[PDB]
Amino acid sequence: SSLWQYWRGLSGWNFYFLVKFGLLWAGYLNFHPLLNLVFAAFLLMPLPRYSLHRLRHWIALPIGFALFWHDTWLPGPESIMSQGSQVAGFSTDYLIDLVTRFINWQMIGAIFVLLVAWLFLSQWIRITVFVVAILLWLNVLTLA
Amino acid sequence: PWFERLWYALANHPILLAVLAAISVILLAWVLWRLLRIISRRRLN
Amino acid sequence: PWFERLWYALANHPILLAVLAAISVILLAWVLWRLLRIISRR
Amino acid sequence: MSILTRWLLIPPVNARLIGRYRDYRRHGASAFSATLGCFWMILAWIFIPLEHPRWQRIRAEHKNLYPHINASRPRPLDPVRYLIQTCWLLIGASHLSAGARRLILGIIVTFSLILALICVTQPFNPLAQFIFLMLLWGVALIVRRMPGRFSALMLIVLSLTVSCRYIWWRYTSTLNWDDPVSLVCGLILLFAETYAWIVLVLGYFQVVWPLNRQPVPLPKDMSLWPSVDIFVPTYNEDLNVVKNTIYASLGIDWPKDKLNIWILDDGGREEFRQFAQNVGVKYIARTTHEHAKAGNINNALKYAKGEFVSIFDCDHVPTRSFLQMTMGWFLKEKQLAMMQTPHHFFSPDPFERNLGRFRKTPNEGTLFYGLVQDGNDMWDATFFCGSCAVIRRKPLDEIGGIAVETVTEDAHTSLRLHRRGYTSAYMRIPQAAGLATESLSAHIGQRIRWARGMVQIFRLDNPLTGKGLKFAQRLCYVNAMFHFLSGIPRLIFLTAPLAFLLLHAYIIYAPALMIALFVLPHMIHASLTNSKIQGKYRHSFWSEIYETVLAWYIAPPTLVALINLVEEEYVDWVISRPYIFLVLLNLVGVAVGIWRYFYGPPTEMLTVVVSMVWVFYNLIVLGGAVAVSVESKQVRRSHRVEMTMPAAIAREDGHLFSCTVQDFSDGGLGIKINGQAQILEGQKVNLLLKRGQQEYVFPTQVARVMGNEVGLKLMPLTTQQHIDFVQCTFARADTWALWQDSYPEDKPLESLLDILKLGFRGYRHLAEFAPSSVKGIFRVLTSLVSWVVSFIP
Ligand SMILES: Nc1nc2c(ncn2[C@@H]2O[C@@H]3COP(=O)(O)O[C@H]4[C@@H](O)[C@H](n5cnc6c(=O)[nH]c(N)nc65)O[C@@H]4COP(=O)(O)O[C@H]3[C@H]2O)c(=O)[nH]1
Ligand SMILES: Nc1nc2c(ncn2[C@@H]2O[C@@H]3COP(=O)(O)O[C@H]4[C@@H](O)[C@H](n5cnc6c(=O)[nH]c(N)nc65)O[C@@H]4COP(=O)(O)O[C@H]3[C@H]2O)c(=O)[nH]1
Repeated sequence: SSLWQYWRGLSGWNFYFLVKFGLLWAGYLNFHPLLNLVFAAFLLMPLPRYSLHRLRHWIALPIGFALFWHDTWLPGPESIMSQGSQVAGFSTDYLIDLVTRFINWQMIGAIFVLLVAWLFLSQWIRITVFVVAILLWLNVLTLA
Repeated sequence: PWFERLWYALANHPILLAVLAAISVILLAWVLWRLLRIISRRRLN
Repeated sequence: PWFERLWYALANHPILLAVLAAISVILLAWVLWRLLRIISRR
Repeated sequence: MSILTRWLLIPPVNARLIGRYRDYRRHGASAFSATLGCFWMILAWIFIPLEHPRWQRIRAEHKNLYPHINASRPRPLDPVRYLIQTCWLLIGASHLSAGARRLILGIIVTFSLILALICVTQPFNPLAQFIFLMLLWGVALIVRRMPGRFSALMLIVLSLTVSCRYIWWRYTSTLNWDDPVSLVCGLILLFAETYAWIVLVLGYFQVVWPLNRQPVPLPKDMSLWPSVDIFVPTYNEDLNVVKNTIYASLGIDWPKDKLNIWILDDGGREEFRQFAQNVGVKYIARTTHEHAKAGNINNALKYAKGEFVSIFDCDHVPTRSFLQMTMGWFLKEKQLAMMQTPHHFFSPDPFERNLGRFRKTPNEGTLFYGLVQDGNDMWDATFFCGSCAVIRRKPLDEIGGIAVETVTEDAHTSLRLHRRGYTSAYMRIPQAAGLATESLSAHIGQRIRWARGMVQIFRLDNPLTGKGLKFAQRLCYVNAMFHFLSGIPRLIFLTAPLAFLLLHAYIIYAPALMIALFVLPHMIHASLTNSKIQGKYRHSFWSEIYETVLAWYIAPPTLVALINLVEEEYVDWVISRPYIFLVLLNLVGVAVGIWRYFYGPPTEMLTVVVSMVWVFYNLIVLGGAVAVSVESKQVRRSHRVEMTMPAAIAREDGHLFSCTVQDFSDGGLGIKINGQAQILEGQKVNLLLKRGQQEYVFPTQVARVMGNEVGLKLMPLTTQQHIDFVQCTFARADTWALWQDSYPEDKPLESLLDILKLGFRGYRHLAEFAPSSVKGIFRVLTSLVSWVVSFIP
């Protein structure tokens, strides 16, 4: 078209990228700058129809979920599928203890305050440009 | 040293102190709201 | 030797005696200023 | 040499360049500016695709949406501005038992107070304090969007916890006991902030629960209604300002058998005597002029014989519903001895007139008469405010009449009535409107008189330590009296950073981060709580402007009492001297601070920034104060009130046309006609106004015709026509209530932007006239740099 007014921005994915950046800063992430940049480009790809935009978001949701799982240090799906039966057969006390040790309240508080700050910013300061700039900076640093 | 002990108990817990402060605010607001309703009803009669 | 004992007291207690000394200095300065103004006006 | 240009450059581009050069030469723009503009244009069109229709469509409405950029006025560093604005936009977003209940209340209260004490007195590391800040601020923000009184109480308690934390931190770990110079001034600032905290706490208590008293219906029988006497004391006001008051009084919806209107004249003027004789109202002109207005009212009471006495100022016109909306409670409470009504000002106040915000910002006094008196109503501390009030004469005779000691006689007589056991009441609906002060000097003077009277009452009657009087009443009165002792703390606040910047003196011995993490929550929570409580009464950050305007003129008289028609625009130099002096001191401080940011110790980098931002806030406040001190043009004899009413106009040939009244004054009206039916600039016109279902006719002469808008001038009216006109324009019991209800709410960020613009406007105002010539150059330089920065935001 003449305008190509389809660069609406990352919208809710700004919080996703901010969470990834914060986790990487904390040191718990195996970050993939190339995959993150490709995913951001996919999210920012202009589409004429709004139906195609919605379909792209729906398709990118599980892709983003899988990318977030991959970029972490959690074990892969093979271990989960092999140990699901053992976890089901384990006692409730061990599962409760594992859940308690898995959850960090400091992490939850940091994520919540980051979400509130993201809400405030997205109300006053847009975040797509900052996210793209940070991703480009990380890619340049890693490649160089 | 009891105040030192209490401070050291919550030395680095901002979330818990925020929760406690909100609880205190809500309860004191309720008590004041009740008292002021009573005084307002007595005042307009 | 009132200055010597005043300095010794200030060294002994730097919280309450410091405030008392400041208040006394302010009051003495105000009284002296009023007296000097009255004398000059005469 | 045009052949070479034609050969080297394609003729369209050559013609474009020649035309642009000629246009900029005709407008006086430099040729080098045109060359740079063309260079930027070509380098952009080759390095930036301006052929994209998206940007063309944006440019189509760019002028309307962004009129601050001119394509025909090049300036140095334009591309930097374009990039900065683009970056801003891309960044920016486009029941039970008694004992059990008392024990339950005790345990709940003690648990809550213990938790509050823990919250106040918990030392932190900066990250923990910041998290606490964000969490409590978010709680306040959430509770803000919840209408009602419970949310107001929650915000009050949260603000009190934050402020107590701040004061605890200041008194524990900010006082530096090392230096004799970093001690006296630091304690002075600490005492100023403690006074401010006490004033804030007492104000929160005062308006913790507005009573929202409602009128009590009067008995259906008209023989049980009481006799009311209206007093209008005048000393030197012209008859043109008391005529409307008397006409509105003559039209009050009260039985004329039980309504006597008195005109009290301390000037012995014969015009007022003849006016009283003509209109049929009473008249008293006392021979001895003692005790001023209080003595006049006492002498009037010596002759008047009525159950109730209602005191009206000369400029205050009552609505016809005043007595019906007021007298209900006097027949319900036998102990009542005083009722108060809000003071409204249809005339523009000096702030509203000079600063250009009349119907946008609320009035200075609508916080008091809208919230503070309603709060005092609950604690039975609603004091007499001079006018728009009713006093029962039986209680007033016991106290010996209006008190004659202080210059604020109304507050004194109300205090005496409260000390004799009688109560008071307040009614929120504005039923009388008056004239505001015509200049800043008048406002300063009347505030000075009020403050002197209040300090005199504090020293003489001493509500804290007297006779029978409830504790809440004591607190309310002492808060009203302490409100006028805030000049010294304001001066300290305006002159505090200059201490450190000029003479090295650590007032607050803490890192700048901790100061920002402790002082800021206090201010934020106070602002939010007030914005919720005094929502449609006072916009944020405006109270400081009034305080700084009054401070230098209220502090001396209050301290002493404690011990014992604008033809041309102009700047009141005499009034504005303190503001200019404080501006000079603060800016010499900022120059010293700019020096210190480089040639000072590097460790004092954030501290200098904190002091500089404090100085900048001081300068904005003082600039607003100066902006108040320039008087706008005023050539209107009578002030106009913007009110929309349907009407009709009658011509001499018998044709009638509809019109919409848009404003009215004492001697004229302004109407709008859809199509300018038939009217010329000298023709007589009968104006048809409806009060309910009744139509009234008033002779008028056309003064101005400017298309749809027509200005009318009232013909000499008879007494009955005057009464009807007042009842149809001024004394309508809908204008003032809807006026107050149409005030916009409080938006703190928009208020900050408005105050910044006001300070800039005041600086530009002083960039034209200068008392001391030298200041001229400095002011011009400041304005120049300021507008350059504004153009480069
Ligand atoms: N001959 C004549 N023309 C009148 C009269 N009232 C209004 N106009 C005309 O109508 C325009 C709009 O004035 P506004 O709506 O009252 O809005 C006015 C008003 O808010 C203010 N203003 C101007 N002069 C005065 C003044 O002497 N006193 C006050 N209080 N405001 C004034 O400035 C605005 C713009 O006024 P202008 O630029 O003069 O432009 C005025 C003027 O051309 C009037 O009584 N006589
Ligand atoms: N409500 C209302 N009343 C109107 C209007 N036009 C005229 N009047 C009434 O007619 C009187 C004479 O106004 P004028 O002959 O235009 O003579 C005016 C005019 O020359 C000047 N003036 C007053 N206000 C303005 C204003 O806002 N702008 C300008 N440009 N001149 C004004 O001062 C003179 C005295 O005016 P006032 O003292 O106000 O007295 C005014 C006022 O009572 C109008 O649009 N609305």
